[PDB]
Amino acid sequence: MYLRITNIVESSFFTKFIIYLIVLNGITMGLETSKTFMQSFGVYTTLFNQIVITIFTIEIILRIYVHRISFFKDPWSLFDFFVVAISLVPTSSGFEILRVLRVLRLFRLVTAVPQMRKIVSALISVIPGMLSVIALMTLFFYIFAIMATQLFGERFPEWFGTLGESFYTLFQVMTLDDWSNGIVRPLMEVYPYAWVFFIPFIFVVTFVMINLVVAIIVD
Amino acid sequence: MYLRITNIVESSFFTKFIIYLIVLNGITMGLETSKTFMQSFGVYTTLFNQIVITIFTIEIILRIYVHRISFFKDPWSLFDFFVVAISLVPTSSGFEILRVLRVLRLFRLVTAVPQMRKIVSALISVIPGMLSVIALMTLFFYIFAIMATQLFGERFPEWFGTLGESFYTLFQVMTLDDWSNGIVRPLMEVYPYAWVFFIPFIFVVTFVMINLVVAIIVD
Amino acid sequence: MYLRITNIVESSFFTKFIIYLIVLNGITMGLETSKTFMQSFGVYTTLFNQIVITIFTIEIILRIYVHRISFFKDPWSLFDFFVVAISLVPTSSGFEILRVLRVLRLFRLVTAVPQMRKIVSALISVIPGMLSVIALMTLFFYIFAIMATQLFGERFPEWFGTLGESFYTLFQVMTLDDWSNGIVRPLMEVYPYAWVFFIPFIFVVTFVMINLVVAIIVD
Amino acid sequence: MYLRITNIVESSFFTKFIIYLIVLNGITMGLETSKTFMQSFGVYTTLFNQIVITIFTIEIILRIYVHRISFFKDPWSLFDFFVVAISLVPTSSGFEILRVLRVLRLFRLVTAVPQMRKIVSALISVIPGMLSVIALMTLFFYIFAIMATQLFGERFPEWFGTLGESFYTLFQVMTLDDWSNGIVRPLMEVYPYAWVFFIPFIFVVTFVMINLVVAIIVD
Ligand SMILES: CCOC(=O)C1=C(COCCN(C)C)NC(C)=C(C(=O)OC)[C@H]1c1ccccc1Br
Ligand SMILES: [Ca+2]
Ligand SMILES: [Ca+2]
Repeated sequence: MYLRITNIVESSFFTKFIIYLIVLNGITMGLETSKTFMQSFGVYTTLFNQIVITIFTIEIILRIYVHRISFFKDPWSLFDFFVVAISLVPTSSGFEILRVLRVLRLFRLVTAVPQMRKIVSALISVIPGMLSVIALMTLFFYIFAIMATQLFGERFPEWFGTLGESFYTLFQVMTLDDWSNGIVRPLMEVYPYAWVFFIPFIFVVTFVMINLVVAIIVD
Repeated sequence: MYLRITNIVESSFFTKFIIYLIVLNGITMGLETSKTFMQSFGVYTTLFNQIVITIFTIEIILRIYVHRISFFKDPWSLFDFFVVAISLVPTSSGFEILRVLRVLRLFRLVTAVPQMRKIVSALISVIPGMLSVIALMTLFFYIFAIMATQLFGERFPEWFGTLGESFYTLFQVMTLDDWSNGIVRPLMEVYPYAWVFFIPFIFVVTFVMINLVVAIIVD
Repeated sequence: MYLRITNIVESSFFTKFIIYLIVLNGITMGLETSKTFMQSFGVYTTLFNQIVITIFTIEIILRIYVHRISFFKDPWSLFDFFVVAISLVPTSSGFEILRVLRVLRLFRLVTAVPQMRKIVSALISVIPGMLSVIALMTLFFYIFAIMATQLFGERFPEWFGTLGESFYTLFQVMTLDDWSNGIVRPLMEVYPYAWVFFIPFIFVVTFVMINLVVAIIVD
Repeated sequence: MYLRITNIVESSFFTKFIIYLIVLNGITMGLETSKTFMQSFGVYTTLFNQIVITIFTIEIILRIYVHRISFFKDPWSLFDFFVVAISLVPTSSGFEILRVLRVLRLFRLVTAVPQMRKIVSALISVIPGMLSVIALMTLFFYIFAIMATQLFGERFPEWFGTLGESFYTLFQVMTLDDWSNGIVRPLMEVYPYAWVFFIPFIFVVTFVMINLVVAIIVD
């Protein structure tokens, strides 16, 4: 009798059972940071991990039985699938980072609690309207990063030797973080006019962000 | 004597006298900071402090007789109690710290001047809307602080050794405080891809902030 | 005698004469910056400044014969008065800083050109709305300067050694300037809990400002 | 007959064709940034460029036939002209700052795509309303830059030795970047009241900026 399992997943106790579970693995993962805790009580913490990872895998499968193909247009579930799946690749071999990846699963507190999903809606939703302004700027970064690599990358490789470096550096300058005493004044000992580059650049990059914040605000 | 006391506390001179005294204690507390000045007046001051702390103690008692239970449903009045109270623990016995905490009674000039109560009130009133966006931020901070301890706490313990440290650093980075030349460039000498953590983090953190302001303005 | 002079001061020639003299002086003052120029043309422009100072003085006297009381209840005319008067104080010997206040006379470009006054006035108009907030800030900064000088002033005399210094260092923290790697991290080497003064202070100091601006928008 | 060419220029293939060319050269110019790529494909890109600068040149000529005297009244076309003109001067052997200036041609992506031109058009559009404020700021900066040179250039020539420098530092202090520990605290070692120049300065420049944004928002 299909509808019988299908009704369990939708219950208020199931989700909250899961919500109460994630909060537990999350607090677990916190204590997992304490080096003292991890070998004074480490086995319980390894155990909770396999249980919860199994239980969550069960929970996702049930919702798959229930939702069938309509599960794969729920971003939240797609997220849940990929985030639980992540926590399931075997540690042995491969990437130790995937082992760190597991904690992303703590974002399920977001996935399972309606206000957070609703908070994100305010967050995600101004983004599509910005992609155009994000397009102009990105282009600018791409153009200026290039000019910065050719003008300063020979003598200042750490900062500008490569395209990526001009980007990472320019972002920094864009965040305005220790940009003068830290990047331009040194440049200017070798290339006295480097300010004719950065000062306009900062302007454009500063100006755009400001007006971008404005168009967001009126709405 | 109920009405007789009631007419005292409510007079325009008692509060003005008490307010005047606050302005007086505040002038002395500033004065107390000079170690020269202390030698000449140290005792001289020491008593004005104990006089003012008593006069105020009288005040709190008088105001309580009039209101009984209605005194302790006034958030502004509770604060006055708690602020004068902790100034009652003796100059030792627990921590020389309480001795520094007592300066909080100058927040009484706020307490006693109505124009200020509205500004503070206007200020406090923005907060409840934020508590949803605030909570969400705390989760992201909690998740990333964990990944950060595991990723960077071994080679860079000052910055990421513990959740606390991972937190503190992240807050700093959140403030974009010397974040670039000062933290992420050093991380990258060891973990070249560390920019994949902070650059996305900085994005989320500055973005959510915008909308925290956006939602404030619009609402 | 009245109108003929009166027919002078409201005339487009008079003000414009005074305007072109500001701009010329604004240009002459740039030249005075180079030791090189001053070396071989210094006596040339030391005199030009003098004519203009006289001309501005004649100008202030005239507007007074014409206006009298009306003159000294006009803020833009009062500034001019004061910004001309200060420029009347002797350069070479005795007091040296007033010699530097002279270039303040380039602010006469603001008073004499109508689009500037309106923008300055629009700008000033914002101020009354925020004075309650501003008073609050100074009480708040003060309260904190006291706690700071006594908490940290001993091991970090430079940063908190004096009431005035703690105001200063705290003001820096509000600009978020090099605040963490630069101040709090160091403070924490000795006083691990110093983040309990500065992280809340930061949140609050950030909070109020944001609201002051939001207050401007709403106003 | 002149009519026959005119129908080619105006086609939907044409403008789309040029855009597509821009994106190739834009991808291609990222490739000129890698010396590695240059030891294999450099010969392809040194000429792929040259025919693009040829094709764009042919195209600019064409658009001049079709639009006549009205072409040099089109802001976007005028740019195309100059940004293409720059790209034609061969290789080295003059001022080779110009070889990198070639990349400004990737901004034709902006001129030729209508959403980008709007944002940009929208963005520039805020400028005319700022020009009164920019004028004021620059008069403020220029004034404070003069003063800094007379007060601080002797002992701190790197920073205030000359007007330009004084300008630069003041710009830096305005972006609030490592201003205290980086500039003013060192100043104060020799000239103790420098905080009185810089903190009011810091306020004003901060005051205007906040207030201009509010003006953007309401209008
Ligand atoms: C939210 C969890 O973060 C923490 O554990 C910390 C608290 C408790 O969290 C409070 C978070 N909030 C007040 C900022 N005090 C704050 C303030 C820290 C921090 O770096 O946050 C900016 C760290 C910390 C904890 C234990 C021992 C040392 C440290 Br150092
Ligand atoms: Ca810095
Ligand atoms: Ca900084």
